[PDB]
Amino acid sequence: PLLQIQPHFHVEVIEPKQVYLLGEQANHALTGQLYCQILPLLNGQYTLEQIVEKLDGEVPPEYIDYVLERLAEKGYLTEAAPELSSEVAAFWSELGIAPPVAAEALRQPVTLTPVGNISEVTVAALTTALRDIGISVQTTALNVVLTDDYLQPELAKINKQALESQQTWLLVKPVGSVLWLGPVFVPGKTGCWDCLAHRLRGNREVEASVLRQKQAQQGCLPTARATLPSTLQTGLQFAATEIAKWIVKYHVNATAPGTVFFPTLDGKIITLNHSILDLKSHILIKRSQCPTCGDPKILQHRGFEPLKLESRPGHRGTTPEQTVQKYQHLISPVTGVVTELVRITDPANPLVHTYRAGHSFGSATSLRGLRNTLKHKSSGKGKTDSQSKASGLCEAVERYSGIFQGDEPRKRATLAELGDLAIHPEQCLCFSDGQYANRETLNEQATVAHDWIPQRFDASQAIEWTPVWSLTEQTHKYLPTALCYYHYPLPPEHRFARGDSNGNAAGNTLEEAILQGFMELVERDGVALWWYNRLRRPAVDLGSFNEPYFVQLQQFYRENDRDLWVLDLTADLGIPAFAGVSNRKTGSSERLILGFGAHLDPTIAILRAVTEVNQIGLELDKVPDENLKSDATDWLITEKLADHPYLLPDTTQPLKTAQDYPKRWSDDIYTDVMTCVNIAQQAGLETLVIDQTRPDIGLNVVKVTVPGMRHFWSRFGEGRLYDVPVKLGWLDEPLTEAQMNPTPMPF
Amino acid sequence: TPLLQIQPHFHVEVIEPKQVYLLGEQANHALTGQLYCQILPLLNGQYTLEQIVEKLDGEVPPEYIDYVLERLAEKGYLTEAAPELSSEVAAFWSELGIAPPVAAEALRQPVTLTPVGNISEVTVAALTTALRDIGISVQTTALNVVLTDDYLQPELAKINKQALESQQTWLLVKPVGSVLWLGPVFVPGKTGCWDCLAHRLRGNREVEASVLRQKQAQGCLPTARATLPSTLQTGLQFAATEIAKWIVKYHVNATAPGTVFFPTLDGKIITLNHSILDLKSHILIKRSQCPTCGDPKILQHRGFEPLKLESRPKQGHRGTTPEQTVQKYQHLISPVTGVVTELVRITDPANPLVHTYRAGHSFATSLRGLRNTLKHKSSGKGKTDSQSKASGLCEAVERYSGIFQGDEPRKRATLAELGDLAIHPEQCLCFSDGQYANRETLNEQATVAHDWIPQRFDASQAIEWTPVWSLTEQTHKYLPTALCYYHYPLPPEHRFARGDSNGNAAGNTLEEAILQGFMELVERDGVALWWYNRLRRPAVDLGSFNEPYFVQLQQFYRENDRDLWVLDLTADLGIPAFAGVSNRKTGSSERLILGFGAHLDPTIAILRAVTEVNQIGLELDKVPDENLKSDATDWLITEKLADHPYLLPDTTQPLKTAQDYPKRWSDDIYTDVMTCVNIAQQAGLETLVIDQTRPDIGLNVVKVTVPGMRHFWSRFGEGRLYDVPVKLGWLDEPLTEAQMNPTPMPF
Amino acid sequence: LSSQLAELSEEAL
Amino acid sequence: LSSQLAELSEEALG
Ligand SMILES: Nc1ncnc2c1ncn2[C@@H]1O[C@H](COP(=O)(O)OP(=O)(O)NP(=O)(O)O)[C@@H](O)[C@H]1O
Ligand SMILES: Nc1ncnc2c1ncn2[C@@H]1O[C@H](COP(=O)(O)OP(=O)(O)NP(=O)(O)O)[C@@H](O)[C@H]1O
Ligand SMILES: [Mg+2]
Ligand SMILES: [Mg+2]
Ligand SMILES: [Mg+2]
Ligand SMILES: [Mg+2]
Ligand SMILES: [Zn+2]
Ligand SMILES: [Zn+2]
Repeated sequence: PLLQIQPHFHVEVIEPKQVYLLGEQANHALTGQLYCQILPLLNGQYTLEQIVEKLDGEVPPEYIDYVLERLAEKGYLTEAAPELSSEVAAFWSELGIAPPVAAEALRQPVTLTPVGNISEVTVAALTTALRDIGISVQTTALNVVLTDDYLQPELAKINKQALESQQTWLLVKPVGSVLWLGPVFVPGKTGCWDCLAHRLRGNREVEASVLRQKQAQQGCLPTARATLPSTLQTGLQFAATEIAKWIVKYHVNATAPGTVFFPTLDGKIITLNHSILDLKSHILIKRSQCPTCGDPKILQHRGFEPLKLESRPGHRGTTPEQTVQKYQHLISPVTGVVTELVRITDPANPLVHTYRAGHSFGSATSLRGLRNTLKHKSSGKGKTDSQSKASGLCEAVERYSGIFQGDEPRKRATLAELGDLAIHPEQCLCFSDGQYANRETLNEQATVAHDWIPQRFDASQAIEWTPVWSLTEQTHKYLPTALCYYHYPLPPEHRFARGDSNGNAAGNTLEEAILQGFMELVERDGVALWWYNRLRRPAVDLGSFNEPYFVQLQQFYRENDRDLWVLDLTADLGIPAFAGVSNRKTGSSERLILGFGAHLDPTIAILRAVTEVNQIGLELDKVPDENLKSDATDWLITEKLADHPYLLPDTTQPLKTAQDYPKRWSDDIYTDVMTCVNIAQQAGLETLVIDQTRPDIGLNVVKVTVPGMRHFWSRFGEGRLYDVPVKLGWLDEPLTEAQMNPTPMPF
Repeated sequence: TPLLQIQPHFHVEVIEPKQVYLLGEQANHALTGQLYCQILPLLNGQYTLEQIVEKLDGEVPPEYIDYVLERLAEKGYLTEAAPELSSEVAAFWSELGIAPPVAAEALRQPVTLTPVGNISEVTVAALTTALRDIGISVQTTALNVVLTDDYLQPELAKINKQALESQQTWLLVKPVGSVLWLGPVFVPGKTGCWDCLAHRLRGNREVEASVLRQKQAQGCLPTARATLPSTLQTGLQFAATEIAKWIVKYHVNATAPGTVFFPTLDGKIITLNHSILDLKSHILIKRSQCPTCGDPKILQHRGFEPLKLESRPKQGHRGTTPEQTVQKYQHLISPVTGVVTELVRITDPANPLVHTYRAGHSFATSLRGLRNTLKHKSSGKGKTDSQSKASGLCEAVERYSGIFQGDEPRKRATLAELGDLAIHPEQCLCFSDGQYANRETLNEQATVAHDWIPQRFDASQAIEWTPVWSLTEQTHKYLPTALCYYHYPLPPEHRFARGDSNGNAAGNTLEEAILQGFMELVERDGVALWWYNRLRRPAVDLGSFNEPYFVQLQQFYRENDRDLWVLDLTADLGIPAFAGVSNRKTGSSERLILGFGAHLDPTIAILRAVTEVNQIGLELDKVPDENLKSDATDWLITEKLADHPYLLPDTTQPLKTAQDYPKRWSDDIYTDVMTCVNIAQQAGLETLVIDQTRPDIGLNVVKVTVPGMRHFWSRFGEGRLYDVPVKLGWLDEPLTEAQMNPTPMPF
Repeated sequence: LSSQLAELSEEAL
Repeated sequence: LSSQLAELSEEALG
């Protein structure tokens, strides 16, 4: 029956041949003299037969159909719905939905289920808000859950039932200063509530910690206290609009699958902060390993399957901007893993680029431990703005992927029964028997936390071993899981390790990540041989490399009251490794700062070093010495260049140049890795890789380990730290443990 | 007496031995000390200080208690409860940092509501209810709230003036429609006014602006039709929350300054899109220029006062970074309050060589006149994403700043009564006498729109002349205003000019902009000589320059079916100027594409040229032949490289190299400018500058004009187009107008 | 085919 | 003063 042009269009007629259709979101122009004649009869007040009568002796009715047909063909035309007001009709048409369809869709009913401390009156208000837009409640196609917190334990049960029942449902938190709205869970399609929750527990470490502390003295805390009746109503009503939108979208999709496009809260969480005023959209990822809906058993299989590398032709395979774009969605403090990614340095500086990235790992059982988490955040390093951004993002994801979740590849056994394939943790840690004997006294007095000494390994005890891949021998070996992931819970009487970040790296491909990891190892190994033997190294002529950034950067420091030079740390592997060093020429303290970097391309290696000097030292010079809460505070304030002659270059030796570093890289990242593994082999070293990648993340993350190679922390076990300097002729005879550098590497 | 309670938003949790955590929704705190664990559980607002002693009397001394509550008060964790307020309400303001009793006094100030346009008295009451429910009296004032269906309702003008005269603060809201507009709070003599907002709006509502023109030939329109009762209640309630925040902030910043800062709607507009779900903040800038509240005579005076230039040391020759320039002019990007609608990266981020951006700004009496706008979107060029983004933004600001507003410097006179100070428009346009004679016939046959031939200038008529600063003669000259600014309205029978964009340029400083402008002129002039005389030019050896980008980009085109080369267009001014040319080897069409550029630094000039190729070319390559919507369709589809042998390089001449382009730039942009004006002087040309900079915009924009220098449009008057080639020996004799290239420069 | 009906076009601004 | 008054400390968490 009755016919109208889309009711969300104001219809304006310009007499000769022009009719303008004006929408809030869009505008249209109609050309034709007949359009002017007909369209004022398309207000929704006329029928074809009354249309044709009005113009009798004006237009041919045969023609009219041709207009109507073409308007209908182009989709400016619909049948008006008597059920709805013009405004309501207009809303759905602006989403591209016909009024008669909307009316039919809204007839559908919904359920409302409160959880936590949501009032029955609150539920009445939502019910009312739904009613006023023509939605009814059954006391279904959708279940709406009202909570005061997304981690209310009752939600776990509603979720499992919804999964077994295949019930689509929506979550909303309208109480509190921050409205949470969504997601709509659609079992078998959407992210899981538990898979959302997994993310959330990590993001609220402080809250998560308090409960741990609480149980010791012995699942969520109600912080949703700040609530105006206007914010509450703002959230219920807003939710009601989105509920309708889902219902309408769902209804049509059954009849005409994939025909509607406007977004719904399916897999999204919207947070509207009422206090500071900001609305953010948070994307929920369906975790393939979600115990509740996924298959947690995956990561086990993959660990015990071989590692298949395949060739991939600043070597990083794709642009930083591209890497950021696709992995941006992990930057959310709700659904995400990275809390933020913020430029810390001034943009007007085209040389210094440093990004802060918020970070979420902490199991701290005490306030003091809680201070240390939150404090320590990953960071971005780059020659350019774009490169720094990717570094900060990828480093944050790097650490998270390393955190022991509890589904990692493992098996319980002892060293003797594993035997040949098993690898003893003292081969990796390389602590001295003196250190292990004086743990409590040494650990008790330390200026640096990472210099912690674990309890000795007790080979008699069964432990969980994780299968690592050996690239040299092309088969599975085994390390104690405690070294392969962060925060592996060990018994209080067998804390023989703390998983470190050395060798850890992210990448757009496995080979890319493994490559960076191997270099990280070489970096540290190089620094260790240099620092704890206190060797005098040659400087690097930064002009001999076809890259001005070094030279410009040096000048920057001078203008900012500093000198910047670079030392050569290339050891027996022959892989370019360097240390960037800088001291302040005035002020209260000298503020010595260090940066390290290794790469087959020595230009990249130096660049890594110098940028890691920017990352660490530069922001702090703005601070008076009395405000420093850095872990390297004491170092920065009291230490001096004179007291550490192994920091400034040896004028006895000549400056290194670009021609002193042979090219051993190719056009392939896989070939580069295979080069590194064989360089390590000729030195008698095995190269191991564990795939820390997470399916719900995507970005590859690995930990590379090369047993024997040194960490730049104070670990004075027998091995390369003593021997390598002699084999190269840097020393005539090995130093003693008692002769190693008493001052820990502070960064 | 008064109950004592810890801040209501905080949830108290005691960890017995030493700590007590104050958990909040947006902030968490931790307290240390026995006394807290003992004392705080009684600070839940159920005890008086007289009452507190007894419960712990014998356990804690009173003097002790006072000291504990003393330190709590100083540091702001401690407050007194307010009887007037509910616990939830109290929690909302305390979470902002406002002790409840101050808020209770703050909320006590009444408010007036005013409906304007098609807003229902029912709807007004709906807000009244919403406001009242959070404790805000409403008077039949400290704040007037205006409800509209459209921010351009004429009634608002009368209100604004009333507000200004009475110094009355007020708020604007639009709850109806599918897009909530909330704000701003206008504060007379402080923020912008409605007219300042209106000036930006009128520009961003383009179709509506024309439709109102077309209609009145033969104030605003209702786009607000799509409204759910939910999206309506959502806006009103949301408005109420923000109104309350304004009142309370206003109160406390005076009563307790510097203690609490959270954002209000003052000088801000918030848009919430109910359909697509997106909240965006928009900044309203106060216009020192507008007639309603500022001083419209500002630009008038500037124009008639001498230009003052000054030294600008450099730091790729500009005075600031792109990341910086974008930063301080981001706020201009807003389809509501802004001059740039959007700024989008059109190209793939995984491409490190090609970076093109898209920009907006809409500027028509007709549909066909309407179509050309909405296609004219400014675009970004760069070697870097950073530069491309900066260019795309700054080009948009450039075009806007040139649009004739009506406050520009002017005076009515005839060419006669100005004398030698005036400049005849024919000196700038350079149309031949034959073109002017066959105007209508030629303009009727319009391969291209920009080749439009204006009416002859009638010297007898009195026109408006704008003062321009001559850098050569260091004094004021005059051009007809119609040439200085875009879309200057002329009488239908004296349409002697359409202002063009040739020599218009933006910049972080005047001198920076003047330079880019001047160089734009040289670019077009050289192209004009080359294109219309159809000269054969030598190619450039891109490899000879110490800039790899050139030959890398070559290989990129080569890997995308395209060759790329560069011709030398350097003419009698000696300034390096080039043209990039690219054609598709395979397929139906060659898709010839062109890019130009000129700069003292030949490295930069070529870079400009080759980037101009990227933006225009690579993106249109995707499309099949038929669908091209570009203006250059007939060019891109039909035309051949073999039909235009002047496009491909002359193998008769030797390749140009970096040594063929001497250096004439310095470390100062001001010296470069004065160097340019002199080069023009040597060629008997005068260099004129009109400053189009707008106070509310900040970014400097100018139009440079050098009468006699040639535009690359089909303009064949006598002058440089004929003589310069003969003067350079490029031709042995001048060509005739008839012999000029009949095919127009399509870009 | 007819004129009155031919000139009819529709387009999105 | 008493160590109980000296130990008092109130800090925020970011
Ligand atoms: N374009 C990129 N693609 C993938 N991962 C990247 C990219 N850029 C940086 N990364 C990652 O971010 C880090 C880059 O090197 P860098 O930021 O110096 O880490 P790092 O040196 O291991 N941090 P630190 O341990 O404090 O020295 C590595 O973890 C990389 O895996
Ligand atoms: N980094 C920057 N800082 C300030 N202004 C800039 C910057 N980059 C570009 N601009 C301005 O933005 C415009 C740059 O346009 P550009 O990318 O050079 O294309 P164009 O060729 O000059 N314009 P057109 O020839 O009409 O396509 C000029 O107005 C410049 O003044
Ligand atoms: Mg690392
Ligand atoms: Mg490093
Ligand atoms: Mg330009
Ligand atoms: Mg140009
Ligand atoms: Zn799941
Ligand atoms: Zn104003």
